Amino acid sequence: LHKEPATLIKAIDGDTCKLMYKGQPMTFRLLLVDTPETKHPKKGVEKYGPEASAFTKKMVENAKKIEVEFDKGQRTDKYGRGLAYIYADGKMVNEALVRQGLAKVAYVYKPNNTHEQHLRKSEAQAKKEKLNIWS
Ligand SMILES: Cc1cn([C@H]2C[C@H](OP(=O)(O)O)[C@@H](COP(=O)(O)O)O2)c(=O)[nH]c1=O
Ligand SMILES: [Ca+2]
Repeated sequence: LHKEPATLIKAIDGDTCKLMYKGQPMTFRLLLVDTPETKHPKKGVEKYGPEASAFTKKMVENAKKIEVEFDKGQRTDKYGRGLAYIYADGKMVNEALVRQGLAKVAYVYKPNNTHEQHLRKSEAQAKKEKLNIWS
């Protein structure tokens, strides 16, 4: 996998944001995780949703460098959102949320699963430490 620079346009919620990639604005959705809903009426404002959103926002807003890393399978989902592992100053946002108990490992679609085990070990840690979602 190769990391590529991007520029933050707007953080939307815990796992979706708009970035300027390859000269064009695109909304991105973090690979392999799921932060709680704060938008969709069918799900309503789920618990920790606002929190996951605050965590992500702070993280990407205060970063000097943002990089996107596509996996080896498809690069966009059915809604046209880019699918990637996002890094804020070298720290993977996907992992950070999981480790904090603000996201669950989900939507594991082969072959876009290169970092699955890494994210799972962090989630098991958040779980045993009964953090947020796991409390
Ligand atoms: C992370 C991810 C999301 N999705 C889809 C599944 C879900 O679609 P449905 O709308 O059909 O449930 C939705 C989950 O993202 P959200 O958490 O943003 O809803 O996006 C994929 O298609 N593949 C992925 O790798
Ligand atoms: Ca979500």
